[PDB]
Amino acid sequence: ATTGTQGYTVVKNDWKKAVKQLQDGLKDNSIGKITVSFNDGVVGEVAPKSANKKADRDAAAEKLYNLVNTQLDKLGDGDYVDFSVDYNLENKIITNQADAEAIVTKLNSLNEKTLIDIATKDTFGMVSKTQDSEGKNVAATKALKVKDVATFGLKSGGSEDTGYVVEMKAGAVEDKYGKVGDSTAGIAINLPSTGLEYAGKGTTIDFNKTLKVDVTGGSTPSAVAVSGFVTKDDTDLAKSGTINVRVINAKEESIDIDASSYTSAENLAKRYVFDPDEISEAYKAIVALQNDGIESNLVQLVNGKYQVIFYPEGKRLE
Amino acid sequence: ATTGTQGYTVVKNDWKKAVKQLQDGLKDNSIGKITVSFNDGVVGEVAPKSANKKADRDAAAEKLYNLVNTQLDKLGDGDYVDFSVDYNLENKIITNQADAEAIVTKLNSLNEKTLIDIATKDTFGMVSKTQDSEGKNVAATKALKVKDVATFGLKSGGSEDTGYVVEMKAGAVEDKYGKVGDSTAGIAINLPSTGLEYAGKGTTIDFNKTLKVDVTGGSTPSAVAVSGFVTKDDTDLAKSGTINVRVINAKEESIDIDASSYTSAENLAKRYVFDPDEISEAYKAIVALQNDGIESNLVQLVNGKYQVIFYPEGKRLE
Amino acid sequence: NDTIASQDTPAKVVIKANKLKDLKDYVDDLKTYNNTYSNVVTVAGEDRIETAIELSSKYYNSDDKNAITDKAVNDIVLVGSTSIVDGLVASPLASEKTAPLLLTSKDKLDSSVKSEIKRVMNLKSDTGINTSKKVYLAGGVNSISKDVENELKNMGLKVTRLSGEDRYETSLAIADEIGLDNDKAFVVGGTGLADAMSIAPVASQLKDGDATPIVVVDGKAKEISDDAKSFLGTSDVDIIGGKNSVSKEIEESIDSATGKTPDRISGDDRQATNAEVLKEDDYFTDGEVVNYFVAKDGSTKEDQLVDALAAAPIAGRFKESPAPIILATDTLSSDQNVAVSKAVPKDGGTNLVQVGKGIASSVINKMKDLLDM
Amino acid sequence: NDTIASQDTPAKVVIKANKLKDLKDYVDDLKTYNNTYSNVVTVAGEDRIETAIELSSKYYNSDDKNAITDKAVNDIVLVGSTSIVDGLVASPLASEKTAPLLLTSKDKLDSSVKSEIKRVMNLKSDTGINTSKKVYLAGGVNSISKDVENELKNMGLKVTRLSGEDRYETSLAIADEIGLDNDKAFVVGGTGLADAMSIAPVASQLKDGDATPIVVVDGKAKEISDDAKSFLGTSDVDIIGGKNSVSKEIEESIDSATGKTPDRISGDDRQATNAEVLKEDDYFTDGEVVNYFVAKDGSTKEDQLVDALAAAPIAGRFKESPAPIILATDTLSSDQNVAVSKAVPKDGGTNLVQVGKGIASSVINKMKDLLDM
Repeated sequence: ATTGTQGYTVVKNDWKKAVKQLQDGLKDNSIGKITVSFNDGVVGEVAPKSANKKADRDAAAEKLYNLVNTQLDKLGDGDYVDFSVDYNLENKIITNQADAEAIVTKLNSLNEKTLIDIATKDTFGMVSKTQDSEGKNVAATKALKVKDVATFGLKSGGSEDTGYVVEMKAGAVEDKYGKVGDSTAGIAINLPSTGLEYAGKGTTIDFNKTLKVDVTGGSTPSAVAVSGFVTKDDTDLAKSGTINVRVINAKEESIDIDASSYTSAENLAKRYVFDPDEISEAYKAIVALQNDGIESNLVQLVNGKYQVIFYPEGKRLE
Repeated sequence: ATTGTQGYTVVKNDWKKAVKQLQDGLKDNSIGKITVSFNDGVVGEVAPKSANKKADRDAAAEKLYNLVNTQLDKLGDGDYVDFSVDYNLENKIITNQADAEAIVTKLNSLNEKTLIDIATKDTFGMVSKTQDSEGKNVAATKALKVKDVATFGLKSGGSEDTGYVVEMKAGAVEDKYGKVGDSTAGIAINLPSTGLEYAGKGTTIDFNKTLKVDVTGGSTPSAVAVSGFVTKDDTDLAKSGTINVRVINAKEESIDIDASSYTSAENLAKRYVFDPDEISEAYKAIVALQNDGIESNLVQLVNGKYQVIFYPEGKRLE
Repeated sequence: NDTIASQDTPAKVVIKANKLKDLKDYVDDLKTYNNTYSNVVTVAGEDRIETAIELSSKYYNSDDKNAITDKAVNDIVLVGSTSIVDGLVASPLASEKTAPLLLTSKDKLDSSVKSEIKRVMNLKSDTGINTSKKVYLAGGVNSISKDVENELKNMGLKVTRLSGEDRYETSLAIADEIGLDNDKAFVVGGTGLADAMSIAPVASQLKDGDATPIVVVDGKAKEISDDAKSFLGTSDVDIIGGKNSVSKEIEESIDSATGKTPDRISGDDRQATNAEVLKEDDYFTDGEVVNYFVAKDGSTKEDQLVDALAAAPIAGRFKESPAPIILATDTLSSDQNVAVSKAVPKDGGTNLVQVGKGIASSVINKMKDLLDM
Repeated sequence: NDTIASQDTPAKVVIKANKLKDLKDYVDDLKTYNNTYSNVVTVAGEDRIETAIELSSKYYNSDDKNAITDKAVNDIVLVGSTSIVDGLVASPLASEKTAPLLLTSKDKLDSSVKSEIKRVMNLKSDTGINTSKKVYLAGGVNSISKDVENELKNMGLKVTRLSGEDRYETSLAIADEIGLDNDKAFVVGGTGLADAMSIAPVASQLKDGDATPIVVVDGKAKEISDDAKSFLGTSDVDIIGGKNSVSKEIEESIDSATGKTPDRISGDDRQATNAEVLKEDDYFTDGEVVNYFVAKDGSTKEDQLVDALAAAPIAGRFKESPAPIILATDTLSSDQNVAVSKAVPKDGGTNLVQVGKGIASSVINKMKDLLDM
């Protein structure tokens, strides 16, 4: 919608993949509405009549493509297409059985990840349900992994209408939390009672937060809990709100500093003139991220690389 | 310490800086006790008499150095020093008023990070407390940043004994969450009610989790929350427990794959023989992290680089 | 996880890096080169006359970023292209009257100069020439002939000649036309050509609206003239140049007339004196001099300082931070190097204007080095 | 975020990478080069006699992982070093009796062989030679002379000679000693030297404890011998080699005698027949044969197949995944190439044992390629 706002800027060559992601977003119910604008003027609204019906979500996606495909494919110099995307990553269902199974496999690839290690005389960890003959905690057989706390698979009763919904079912654990040789009884492992459903819920599963332990008590622990699904947004934007996507008639210049030949910052300055504020704000977010632990929407870890985005004013003279 | 367990392995040349980190840990109260072992046998315990007194923490740090400095500086082939470190990152404090102010500035460097953008007819964002004369939501004056939500500074009763403790104070926000021109009243933003103190809590402020927005409800959002200080452990091990540090009489081989010349994995195999399970477990944690985004203790993001650690059996024949 | 780009952008520049520090360095260099590609201008023609015209067309009745005035002017200051001595103090006049300082051949008004006069003053058939359209000839008949004065009169302009029997009375004629309303004045010796050019930019600084006048005095006389005394009244005076340019006797004379103790800005030579003007706090503030002009020093020939004369009004009014003129033909003095080093902020200079041809490249390169350009 | 290292470690290897994919690849190559630097062994001496001794010392009364036995042996199988024909079917005997197959010169027992006999059987002056210490001579007097038999007898060992007038009777003498207890037997032609060597590893596979016997039959005769018929009784037979080695007449002869339809494993030449032994499901399972032996084929000289003879018992008992012997002096056949490709899993082979010296390097390189080594 507005130059400089938080949102995606897709180049013309990738219009198809981006529109496919919005279509998938409408199909999976991540997206409740897309307001489309040709240049500065609003030309259409795409929204499923009823979110519970598949046909209405597919109709919305086909209409989206049909509306924008010529405008995007034939986009001239100075032209652009804006998509204001009303979403709610929490309403996402996984409406394709192939996509749902692709997420179940993503979850199943975690099954062997250790959440809590076996306890020792020194370090707190997993201990047995019953103490030894002398009333002391003895170490558990195995470490606590994700296979031990929940099973994955698409929900029973699932359909394209209501969706397939990848589902977590809390397991059972008899083992507890403590130190070996300690007389105090092991603490119960609280299993996920919420966040049991995940449809790729307009997002990707945050594995740093999903199926993670929360120890309470400090030097003397008193409670242990395991989270269900905790997501990170497909976009840096929050779990609910609106995203602005804009397609432009510009070529994508991939400047990888690690490459053998890339546009040197000097020759980049020589070929184009850059907005000083676009550069300095990006630079400040880099400095802050480097010197402090501070993350920002301006600088982002995407595919194992820190990225900044620049839209120069134009080419330089001579 | 026991070979193969989770913990830090320092080489001889860096014994002084590693011991400095333990000394700093005793000084800042991260560490409640250090049980020291020469080779496999326990030889001494270092612990402040009263954690409350500075001098007792400094005395503990000096005794630590005096005990281990010849053993470490004169460490022979096959010798090692193990430190079992009872810590509780929740008790770590900032002992230098200059370092506390350095953490206040780390937090103040976030003041301008936008958490929520201003609302539009197209996009959800920040709106005003009161609707216009016609009962519709009007945009807020400013975006919701970190300067709005909490102020920073060292706590009043700080000293070198008790520590300087950086403190956040929940602010006040009259502005709410919604779309402009909408009739439904804007949603109240829940400010930080927990995690208001940071003593540099044997941890570093996790800026991905500290002061982060969580929107709930979608097409009609129903709740918005902002977290207080959420820390991450400077070692991934746990916020409380015991960690093992081991100094060994080995040379540090830094293998940076991004370097111009580094030991090719071929020439590394030709120079040393590696434990197959050590390699395979590291590899599985890497694959899971790459394909699915799954984090593990075996592979970790440290200084903008993913790292694995190998301790080969010995040099190869011929 | 991207920003929304302008529709007119030729490219989407995605700069990625493995090490956040290599990204930081790339984005820092990019910021530097982007900002750096713009401010080192030369202003020169094949003749000194063309250099003055280039200066007038760039700085008076001009849309240029550092122009002294953007509207048509009502006043011209004309100087004999050969006679540096006669037009010597004309720079602050040109500054206060909002007038270009032009050079003309002594016998014939150059067609190039005539064209620039009509252009800069906007002279036309459909418009009334009220008693306000004025041309000041800074010099006697041996600098700007009667023929030239009559040619300016013939087009329909009021032509006032600021002159006297010598450089001294000529200077007062010029200084009298200038104010002296800030209780302040400058004084230079008869042979202090380079010194007058060193202070010309400062005099040309409008201070609370008015320029500060420069008076040339007989540096080897026992007393300054009664005209100089009357003009100077009860004002503060700053003498520019050493004792060989303005004797000790003349300093006392000024003291006695004004009742106030005069100051002295000077060095062992012209480049040193130029350095000293820059070092003086009343004229320039440390770590606040960003704008600079460069012109020949007159070492090869004295009349080649006319480039500085024509540039000084402009330097005095340049932007919101007055600029000095560094006098250097083939080489910068060590004193100029140090003076600029202490005058410029830690961040460097923001504008450098080379005036005239024959200034060696080393000079410009060295100035660019000192100013981080 | 680190592990506790062994105290004896020479280094702390910290492998860092900005891109997790480059780390993944480095750690993957490291894994590969680390694991791959170890399992391609040559077992050869300056003579064929020494090659057999090397095989005995490595696989019998040996601590080697693929050894047939770790303790002192009670049985030797001895073969004339030149006479491949006589000892031809002795491999399964050597397998079932847990005995090394040694080579000896015809006239004088070689000192190296004598030393290996005393070593592998643990023969001493302080210990009684009970009726269980045995030496089987697989061949007649023109392969292993009486002089050599008497030299073994002089040491104090029981010496049994499994022989007859020819290769056929000699083979039955050997097959009779093996015993036909699984209702199964192997048959090869008189000139099928390479074929007997191709199946020797298989016969040498102990199945429910026992090896399977190999019988040589006159492949161009109208009928097999009454002795062969009697020995074979009512058992299943697998014929190894084409119609030029064992005619169709002989296949029918075996059918008629046993009452059971015999199988045939064969190709157009010896290398093809070898390939076929590997391809046969009873002997090896597709995608489950990881262990391999290589020996000369006998193309340059037939007697050079003694290396395979001595290696076959070992190959048959090797670990818990029996190994074949690939017959190749200068080159692998296209059939051997295909056979190994289909036999080996997608993951490749785990053991490759070259037996003897004059095997070209091309052969070994090719085997390593096919087995991903």
